[PDB]
Amino acid sequence: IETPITANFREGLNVLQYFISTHGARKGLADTALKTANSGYLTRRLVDVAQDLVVTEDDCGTHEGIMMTPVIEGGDVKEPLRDRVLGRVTAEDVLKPGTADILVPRNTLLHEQWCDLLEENSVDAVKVRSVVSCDTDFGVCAHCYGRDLARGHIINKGEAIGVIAAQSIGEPGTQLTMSSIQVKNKGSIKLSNVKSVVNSSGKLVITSRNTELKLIDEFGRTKESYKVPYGAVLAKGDGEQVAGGETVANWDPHTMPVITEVSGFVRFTDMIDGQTITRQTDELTGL
Amino acid sequence: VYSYTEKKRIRKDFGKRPQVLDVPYLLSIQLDSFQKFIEQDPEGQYGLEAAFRSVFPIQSYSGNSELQYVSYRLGEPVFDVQECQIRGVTYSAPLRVKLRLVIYEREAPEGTVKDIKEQEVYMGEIPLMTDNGTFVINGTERVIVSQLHRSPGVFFDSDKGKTHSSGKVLYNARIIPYRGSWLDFEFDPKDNLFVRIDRRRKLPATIILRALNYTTEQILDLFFEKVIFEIRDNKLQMELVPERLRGETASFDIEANGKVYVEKGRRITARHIRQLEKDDVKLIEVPVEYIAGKVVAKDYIDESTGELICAANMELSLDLLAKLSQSGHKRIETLFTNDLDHGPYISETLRVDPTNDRLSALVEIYRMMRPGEPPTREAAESLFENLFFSEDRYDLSAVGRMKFNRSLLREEIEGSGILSKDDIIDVMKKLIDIRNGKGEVDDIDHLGNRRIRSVGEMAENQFRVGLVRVERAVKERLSLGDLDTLMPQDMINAKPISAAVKEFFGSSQLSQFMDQNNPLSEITHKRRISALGPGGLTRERAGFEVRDVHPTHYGRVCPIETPEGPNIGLINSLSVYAQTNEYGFLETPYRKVTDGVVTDEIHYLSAIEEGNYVIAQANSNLDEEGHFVEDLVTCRSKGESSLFSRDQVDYMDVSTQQVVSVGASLIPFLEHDDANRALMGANMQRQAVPTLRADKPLVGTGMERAVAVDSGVTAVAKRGGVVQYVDASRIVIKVNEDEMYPGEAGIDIYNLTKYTRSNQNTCINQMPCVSLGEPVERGDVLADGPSTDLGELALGQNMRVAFMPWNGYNFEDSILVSERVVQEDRFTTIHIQELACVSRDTKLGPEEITADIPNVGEAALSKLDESGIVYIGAEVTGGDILVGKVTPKDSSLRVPNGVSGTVIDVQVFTRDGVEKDKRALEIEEMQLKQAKKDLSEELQILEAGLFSRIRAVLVAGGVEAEKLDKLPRDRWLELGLTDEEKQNQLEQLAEQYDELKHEFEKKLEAKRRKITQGDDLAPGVLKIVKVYLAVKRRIQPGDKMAGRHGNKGVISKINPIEDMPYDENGTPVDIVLNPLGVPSRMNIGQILETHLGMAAKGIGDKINAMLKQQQEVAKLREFIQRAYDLGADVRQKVDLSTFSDEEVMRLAENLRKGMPIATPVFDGAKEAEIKELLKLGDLPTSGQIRLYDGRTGEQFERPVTVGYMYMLKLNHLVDDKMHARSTGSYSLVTQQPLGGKAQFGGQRFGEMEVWALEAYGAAYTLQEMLTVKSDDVNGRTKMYKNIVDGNHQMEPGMPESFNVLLKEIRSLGINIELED
Amino acid sequence: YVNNKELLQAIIDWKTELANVRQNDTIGLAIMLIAEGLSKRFNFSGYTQSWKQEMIADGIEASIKGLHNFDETKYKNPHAYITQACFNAFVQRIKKERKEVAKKYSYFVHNVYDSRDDDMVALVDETFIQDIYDKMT
Amino acid sequence: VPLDGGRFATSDLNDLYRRVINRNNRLKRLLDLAAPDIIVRNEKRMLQEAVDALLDNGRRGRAITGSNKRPLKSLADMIKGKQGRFRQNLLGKRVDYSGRSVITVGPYLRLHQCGLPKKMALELFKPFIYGKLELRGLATTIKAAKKMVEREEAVVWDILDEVIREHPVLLNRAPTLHRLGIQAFEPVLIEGKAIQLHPLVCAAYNADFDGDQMAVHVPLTLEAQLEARALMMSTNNILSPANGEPIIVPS
DNA sequence: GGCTGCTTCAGTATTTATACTCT
DNA sequence: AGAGTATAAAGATACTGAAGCAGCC
Ligand SMILES: [Mg+2]
Ligand SMILES: [Zn+2]
Repeated sequence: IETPITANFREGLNVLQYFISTHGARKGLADTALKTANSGYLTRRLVDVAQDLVVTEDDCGTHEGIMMTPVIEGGDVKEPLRDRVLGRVTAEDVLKPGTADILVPRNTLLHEQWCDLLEENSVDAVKVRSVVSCDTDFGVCAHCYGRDLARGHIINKGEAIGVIAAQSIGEPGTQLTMSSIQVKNKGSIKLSNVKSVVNSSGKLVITSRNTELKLIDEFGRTKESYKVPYGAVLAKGDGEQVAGGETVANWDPHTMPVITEVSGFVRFTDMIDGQTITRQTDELTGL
Repeated sequence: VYSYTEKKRIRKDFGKRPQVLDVPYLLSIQLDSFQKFIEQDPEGQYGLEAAFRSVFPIQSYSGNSELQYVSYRLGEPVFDVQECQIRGVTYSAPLRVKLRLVIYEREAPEGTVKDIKEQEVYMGEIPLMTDNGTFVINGTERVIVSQLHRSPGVFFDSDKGKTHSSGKVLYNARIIPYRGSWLDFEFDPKDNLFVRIDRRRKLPATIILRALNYTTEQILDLFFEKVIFEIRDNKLQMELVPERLRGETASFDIEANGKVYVEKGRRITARHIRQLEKDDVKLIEVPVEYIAGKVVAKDYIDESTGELICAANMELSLDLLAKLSQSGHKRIETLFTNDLDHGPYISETLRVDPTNDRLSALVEIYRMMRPGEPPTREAAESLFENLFFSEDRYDLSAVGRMKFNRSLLREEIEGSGILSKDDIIDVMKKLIDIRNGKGEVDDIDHLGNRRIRSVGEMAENQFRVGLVRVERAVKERLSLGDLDTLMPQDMINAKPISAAVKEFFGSSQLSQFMDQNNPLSEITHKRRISALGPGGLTRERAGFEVRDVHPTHYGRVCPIETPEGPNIGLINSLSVYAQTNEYGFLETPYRKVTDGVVTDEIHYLSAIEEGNYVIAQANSNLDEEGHFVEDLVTCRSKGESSLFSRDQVDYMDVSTQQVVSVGASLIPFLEHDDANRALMGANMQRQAVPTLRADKPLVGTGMERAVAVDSGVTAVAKRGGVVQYVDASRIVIKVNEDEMYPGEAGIDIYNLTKYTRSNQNTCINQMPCVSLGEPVERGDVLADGPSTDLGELALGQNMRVAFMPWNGYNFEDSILVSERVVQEDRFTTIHIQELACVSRDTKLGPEEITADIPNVGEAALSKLDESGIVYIGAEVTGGDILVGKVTPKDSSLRVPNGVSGTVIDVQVFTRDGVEKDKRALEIEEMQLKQAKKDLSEELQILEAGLFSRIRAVLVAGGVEAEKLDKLPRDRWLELGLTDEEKQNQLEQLAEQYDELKHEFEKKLEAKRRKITQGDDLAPGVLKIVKVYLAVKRRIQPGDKMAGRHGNKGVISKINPIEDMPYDENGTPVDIVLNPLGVPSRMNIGQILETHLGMAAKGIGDKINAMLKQQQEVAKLREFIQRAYDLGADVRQKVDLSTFSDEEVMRLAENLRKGMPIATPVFDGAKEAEIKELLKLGDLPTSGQIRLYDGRTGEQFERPVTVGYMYMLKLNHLVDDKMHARSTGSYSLVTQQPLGGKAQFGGQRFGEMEVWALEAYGAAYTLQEMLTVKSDDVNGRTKMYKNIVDGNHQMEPGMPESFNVLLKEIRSLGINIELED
Repeated sequence: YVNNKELLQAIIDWKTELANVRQNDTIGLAIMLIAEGLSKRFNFSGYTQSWKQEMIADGIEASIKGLHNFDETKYKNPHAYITQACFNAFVQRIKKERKEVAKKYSYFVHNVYDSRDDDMVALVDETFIQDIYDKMT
Repeated sequence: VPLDGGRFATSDLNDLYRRVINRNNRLKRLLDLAAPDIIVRNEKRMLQEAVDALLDNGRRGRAITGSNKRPLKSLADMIKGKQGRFRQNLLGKRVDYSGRSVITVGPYLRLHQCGLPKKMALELFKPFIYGKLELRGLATTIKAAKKMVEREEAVVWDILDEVIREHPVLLNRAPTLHRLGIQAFEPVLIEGKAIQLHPLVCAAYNADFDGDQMAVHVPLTLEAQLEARALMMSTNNILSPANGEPIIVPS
């Protein structure tokens, strides 16, 4: 509604405002009821599908895993690497950013000590073991799992991880509901999946769709990331530092730039009115 | 001026707005309904007359034999209310209907009646409504909740959104009768048009169209327009008016009159349309290609061959055109078509129509309704005919007709109850026009599309059903003419009518026990609008859209008072001023805002008359002249809210409280509170259990009179007079003179009701609020029910409370309570469990009630008397015999395990014609001793006037005043009186005396008849004995309490008096709340109230001191006067100068414990006046004072807030919850321990508990929690033995419910077994 | 309904055949039609589809068994004949069912030997009332 | 009639069975009447329909209702739904040796103990009490012990607070969302009818004190006691197994 | 003839008014 | 337990999925 409620619970809401607040409140209450309703069914299905995973080994004997890396939504970071691997057995030994200088062995359980150790050394990503790629028939090995998360040590051999997982994912359920690149930080730039050309206005326009910018800090850990579409004019090339406030590239979202990436000529060939094209005098400029 | 029951204790009333409409009688719904259900009325209308005139008169199978209706009447209840309440019968009345059967001359309709025969017949026995809108069904007291359903008529639904996921919307139309069958039209993703009946399989609409005897040419003539082509020199120039060409492209050379208007390829502009229209072109050349896709309306016939040169609804062509022009046919008729203005939706359906003639359509309909039975002409004919045009199987009540003729924008509000062809046609036309875009769908939850039933309407409908069955029967028996012996009685029966009425009242979803533990729970169980039951929604079926507040609820339903839980918004409770319109639509008062004044000529407005004007809001200032002092007024016009001028306004609300219900119009400082918490507050306020002693609310809303008066627990004077004899269980008032008619000298005798088990096992007992020898007037309260006080409402006790943490004993929401509350016993309550035992009669003879029962020691029998019944007053614990009863071989009524108490009353009923006991004779004779008393009193008060006349005649004739006072006053005629007219007068007055004596003997003998008699019982019962135990449970750690502002809590610790925070003046607090509860649960009211509370008590201790030590009355007069003015320009304006210098002392004696303060909801008291009142006392305007500890005596820094808050007590008493179980009763199908507290039931160890106990490595506890402790039969016996023998160990075995599952599957053809 | 005249011919034919064994299916269909029609009377067709089907099957078997004895030389209407047969079988079935229900009640009301205290009144002194109400027979 | 006190049920299977046999019997008798095969066919149709409605009602077009229009429960419907043997009696069953009450605070408690009203504790541990009595010789027959306990003589209380000494109880709340909705304790006797609860643990239970209720269970064998003491005790579960954050945050 | 968009259906969250006569 | 019996036309969930089925290029 246009007009808001310009009073508070120390003055007195007059009638209409009390009415409107009432509407909102009852909506909330009905939501809560049906939300408990749905979440119950959801957690039931969850506990049913797993229902049987029991840690029946100690090491499945594999060297696979996921490259755990801190998540970044493009601007601020969403989670430091310390958490994602806090208490999870790494697959292979990790190297300092002094390459060929390991920092921790290959098959060690990463409690807080190694967490801070990797934290200061500016480590970026680690191939950590996982359960999705575990190598066990009828169960999972302990190491692939990690730490019990209720006791500061590896999970023992026999615990029913499936049920605790189901319950943990389901419980909070009732709490749920129902341009350009204006970089602000200072660091090195990296490009990814690049094909481009320097324009007739001095700048370099990128002309692919797998393109992505990764802004590293001075150290070697990525801090920002951004998407640039087919044909966006970068202000700066790779490797150049950048300050906060200024853009690095901007395109036209309201059209599809389809510049060619060679030198030559063009024609009005295969463009014939009546059957293929139409005569059109521009209704804003005229050309 | 004030009622004399109010000058005892006035209430200081804030609020500045002068009210103009007194709150109406809060129970007008039930009474005003059951009034228009039993009332003889002309012109049919409502009531029974409608049911009769809608079934009667009936005639035989052309036997010239009729059975017609004459009149009706209701005789009388054989019993007054209370006797039905006691015996266990239905307070009811008999229906005598005057009927007549007539048989005309044989083979002569015009002929004379061969014989008339009239009679009056007993049919059915209908219950009656007390003066409190209730029924008494089997002793108990029921009530019929109103219902909220969808009005009868036609609704144009949209069904937007998820239809086909393509995005295109649909439209559909439902026509809903009051009784009959719905009919549904609906479109298609393919933009076709379909019909279905009773939500069945689909069909094309042209089916229904033809089955009304419609030819295809008639169809096309009705729906579409015409475009004609006429032979010319060339090209078939078409007659035309240019209106159909606005914005259309020029499919040819738009040229006429020798000049071009629009070139082909260029669309004809609206300006070009205006040019054409001013030019008035009519004929235009048209190429023969442009007329390729036109469809022809009416078929053409050749002249010479006389053939079908063209049919109806045919796609035109070139050769077809040539053949048509070949047969001389100048005119050619096609349909004008478009795609945004006149969509062609009928033609396609006609093309997909698998039917051409009416008969095949009727066959199609029959098959879609009845499968299995092949077609049959007259069968399907009658089926379709009576399915929608039978006066019997289909009806729109007058409201349906109103809604129908209004939705179609017609004006005549009076029509038939059956349909009509033109009406279905107009439905389809309107649905199409919606499909084009002229008109909009209707919203469902709107309150112009729903209506409320009542008890009258539902009862009347059940009565119609009964009449229908009886009518079928009596018509049958009229095909068996045995004349001159068939009076109109043996033809008629009454058993099905009575069965239907009794089955409705005594059992339904809309017939509930009265929720009776509060003078408010009642008055809220009768203003309940439920949207469930028959013809309504369902819990797991209703949607999120009806459950919300619509902007049309403003003044017709409370938005904040609904039961939270699995059904919100369904059982919303009616508003305060909400009437019911003539047809069942709610309405609301508003005030005519004429040119510049706000007069008081009020009007009621429904949900549709309102949505046109602009209504101001309640709180809008104006200066003693009508004119708004402001110039821009807030208003709400049409589901909106915005500023408006000083002249646009039309109406203005009545009073600021007309938005909330009554169950929440009591909470003060509502506008200073949340919404969730106010909701929980009202829903708790309807649960307060009546305590031992009642006490006024220190700070209230000024709406506590009209809740006690308008409910029934009080006892109110019929007519005024002067009190003459009060007594702890009865009041007798000598009526005034003019309030006394010539007969019935008259003294009202109110027999107050003592301890009587209410519906939730809580005593009620009115107590007198007057004393011997004081005036009363009509309507003044005399006795006070449970939870009333001096005429006002009082649900709980107002205590002194301090807001601060205290060592965590009020951690989350717990409450801390002193011992000046468990000692003063101000939260104790009385409970009344009733038990009954009956003497049935099985084989081997019946059972008896002898005080001699077998194989039991004397110790038990000690409390039993000779008859076999425990004495009144005995104290009984669990497992004791109260009535002896021996079976033909013991069946003695024991005490239910767990409960204690002291017997307070015993009842005994005997089938008249069974050997009586002693106790029955005792209760009978005492009832006689009490019953003679009132008649004796009326007797002796009446005898006075006769002897007064005796003295008046004896004064002339040598009066001797010194002898007429020697011998008894019956000797007032024997003195010396000469033989004059006066001696004849003496004889006449003596005969008058003896006549009155005969009358009173007759009355007392009629009472003796009604008492000493037996009574109709359940045949098979010899005697029925009833015991009334009673307990007094006080308070403990575990009970629940709550304020009025949604702040509930479990009392946790009972505190010694010397540990409580006491202020600098020794006075300890009672209760220690928690402040953390406020800032999140934003209920500021509970704190703000607490300030005012203290202030009020401050004026109490200012009088108590002024009055305890003596003080002249002039000072108290002056001080109370000051306290009563105390404000801004408020409405109260009471002056003690008019009082009589004595009752002032009474007023002070009532105030002396606090001056009660009123606070209208949205006209409350501001902070300035709260502080002004606090200053009139002496307390700090901050409202916070310094306290001390009681355990250490060291001051609390940070001054805390103490005051007086009105605490309740909710009846979730812990002893009703606490429950355990060692080993009890198993079931038979599956030997799992039973469930519940009534039975000795175990606990529910559900799924989730098994998941959780499984997440731990807990593998043995999970085992024993489902094999030994529940089901393994051998295992659990061995477990009991090993537990007694000090050996904690188990032998698991295999469960039993599993083997049940096996034998249950294997009982199907499924071989399920176990391997090795 | 079905014609009254053709049934005469069909039954005469089958009776002549009996004088030589099975009925023509036409008269069987006619009997089924009339039985199912009477099923929709007002005094019946009022309570439940679980009984009504049993009544109809019983009446059909009764009328089939009883058509063995139909006088052909007199009383030329068999409409009323079949109606009466199915009517009688209907009422017998209704009696049997009602008495089986009363058996359930009478077994109930004779069991006050359970676990423990606080037995009801209505729920128990109402089954008795129905347990006696049909016992008026 | 099942006859589990109070209301009497029907055990509706009987009804169905009867009808089947009924029609079956009827069919046989028509094979002794040589009826028009249209009627034998109609009877076979009825028989098929009846057997079907018995095995799994509602699967055929219309379900049959006994009264109240409530479709009667066929055989298969004793296994489907929320109420078949599976979701009602094989997974979650009711249990003996259990109780229920309202809860309160008692902020004087340690972390590994909870309140337990004297009445309830007396009712739950009864067979243990009988065992100790018949061990000490304070009675001879079981009924002697029962009457002794019933008169609540001053000797039963020392026996009680003896057996309680290290006998853990399991407390539970209604919606058992996660693993920390059921925890073990060692109880101390209380003069009331309510359960004391350590104010730090009312986060795992998500239990306010607006009148919530809780259930009490009692392990019996050695293994269950050892497990409740070493696994589910309230002083072993301080780290929410979802994420290792502590769950004993003072609220 | 295979491929494809509607279409229909299946799955989930106490308490019932009336032979007759034998035999 | 059985058996002869003769007017009668007597209804507002909401969402998801998978096979079936008419039709087309
Ligand atoms: Mg709560
Ligand atoms: Zn592994």
